[PDB]
Amino acid sequence: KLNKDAENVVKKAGIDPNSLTDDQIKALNKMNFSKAAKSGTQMTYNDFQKIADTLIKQDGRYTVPFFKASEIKNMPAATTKDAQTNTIEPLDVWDSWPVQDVRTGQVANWNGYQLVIAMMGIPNQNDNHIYLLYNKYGDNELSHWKNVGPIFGYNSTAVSQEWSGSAVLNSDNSIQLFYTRVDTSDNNTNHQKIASATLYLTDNNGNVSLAQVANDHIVFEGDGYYYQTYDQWKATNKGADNIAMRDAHVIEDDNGDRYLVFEASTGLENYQGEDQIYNWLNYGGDDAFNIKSLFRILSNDDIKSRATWANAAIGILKLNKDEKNPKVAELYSPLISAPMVSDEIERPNVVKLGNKYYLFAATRLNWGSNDDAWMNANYAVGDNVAMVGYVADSLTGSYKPLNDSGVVLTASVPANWRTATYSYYAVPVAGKDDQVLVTSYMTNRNGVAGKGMDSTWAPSFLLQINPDNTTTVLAKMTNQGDWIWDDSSENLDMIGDLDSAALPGERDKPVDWDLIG
Ligand SMILES: [Ca+2]
Ligand SMILES: [Ca+2]
Repeated sequence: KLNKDAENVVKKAGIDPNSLTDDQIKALNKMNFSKAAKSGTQMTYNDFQKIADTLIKQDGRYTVPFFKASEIKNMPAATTKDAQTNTIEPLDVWDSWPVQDVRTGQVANWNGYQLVIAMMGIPNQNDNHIYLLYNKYGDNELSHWKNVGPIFGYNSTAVSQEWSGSAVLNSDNSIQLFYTRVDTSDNNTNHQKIASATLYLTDNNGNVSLAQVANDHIVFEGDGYYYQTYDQWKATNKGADNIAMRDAHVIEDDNGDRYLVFEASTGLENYQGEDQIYNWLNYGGDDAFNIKSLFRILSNDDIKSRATWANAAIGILKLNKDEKNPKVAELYSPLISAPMVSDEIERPNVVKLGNKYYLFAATRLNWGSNDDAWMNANYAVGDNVAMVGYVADSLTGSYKPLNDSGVVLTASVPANWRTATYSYYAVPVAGKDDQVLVTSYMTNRNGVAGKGMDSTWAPSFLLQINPDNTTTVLAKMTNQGDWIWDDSSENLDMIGDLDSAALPGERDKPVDWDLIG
């Protein structure tokens, strides 16, 4: 019974219409062929599959370098007084970020120190809080970092948590923190809100202290049109829907306006639903690919369900001119969205290079709808993580994918190894308009790599940005927890190969499918 638009694409695909089932015909007849972008540039079903295939090929342009496992240590500053138990413990440290210049993104020099903010917590506990660390500016030793303690103090609980964001210097050399306030009092849901506070520090004989936290307030927690609200999520969640309102990255443009680029899901502008399975725009391949993808999605309940709930977004908003008490001045449509394709894209980050804006983000591909693609990544590598990336001619402008699909970095070792990494976060490099330093955390949380193997700071490595919108991983590598690249920072001892990327025993260890599935 095909209608004529469907007829059209079946023929172009080289498909014999007489081979189609009633259900296949009915599905193709529902297909909406509109070409209008409703929610920014999309990671299409085809882009995602291409990202996965690239990860599977283990292409040298994009793979995370191998790290020499034997060199890897827990960060000494991650042994510290815990925010919740008030007792000194060895903590997992994961998502971390330096205090940056709000304009250039460079690691800031604060009175001769570098400053970092980090999520830490006790392995295997629900313990999500942020801590302030310092080292001498340009110092290259993991072990020279010191932990000031939890920004929001001791006697904390799981009822009110802090998740990731960003941080910059204010005019008076106070720090403006952007973070995620999480309230779990409504039946332990992770009700996430973008929050901000001003930090006042003191410097005394090589000792940095947190003197005061001021102006702590909620900036934004979603509107309902551009970005999903908690109430919206709660109204329809029977357990298949993610909730995301986090990882706010602050950045100031040439004209002096501050923006937040952040992780969320779309709202009613272009909302999740079964209807997204029937939006042609979302597929992004040729006719054969799109149709094959439609039929695959409808024939597997897990893929159909995931596609029905997928609507990750990278959002943007403009702030007012009050440095110390930022409030939303304007909301916009997402820079990127992934309706039908993924329900999690994290740590969005913008780096200004030359006259361009590069938008990066990390994602676990097993948050995607295409089970085949991410399962195959799991079989190839033992993990499914990636950094993706896009470029625009202006901060709010239209972002276009790098390396065709958006792929930039792909997982290279199993999620349960010591040298596994996640939360790729690129930092500019002084004097270079075509390189960023890629930082990440190493060793997945909660002891999945073994007793005493805490999440720690990875060795960092350079990534080259080419003028034709491609990227190239470079073999240049630092010590663990280096935020600042210079000639002095390279350490060849950290470089691994497939063999030395594993500690003894680790090659022969089963996968942890609870973690990567
Ligand atoms: Ca969703
Ligand atoms: Ca360095």
